[PDB]
Amino acid sequence: KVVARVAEAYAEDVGKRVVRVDKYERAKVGVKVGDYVEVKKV
Amino acid sequence: KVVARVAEAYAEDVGKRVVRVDKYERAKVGVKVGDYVEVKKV
Repeated sequence: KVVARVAEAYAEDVGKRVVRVDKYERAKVGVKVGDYVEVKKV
Repeated sequence: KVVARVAEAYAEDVGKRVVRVDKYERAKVGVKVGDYVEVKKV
């Protein structure tokens, strides 16, 4: 399970169904920028 | 399942195991800022 702490979205991203994920979490999940991910509660 | 598009992390967040999620995705997931989430491939 790749788990990260939730931080508030930057204002310009609000309402766009976007999640900001860094290169480390992306590599573990197996995604690139522009891919989609599921977000779920721990 | 709550799904969002991956965007690049802001530089100040890189390496901190943080994901930026807006109030809409947070409400659907059932989390607040400070909570943890799993991120997984769709």
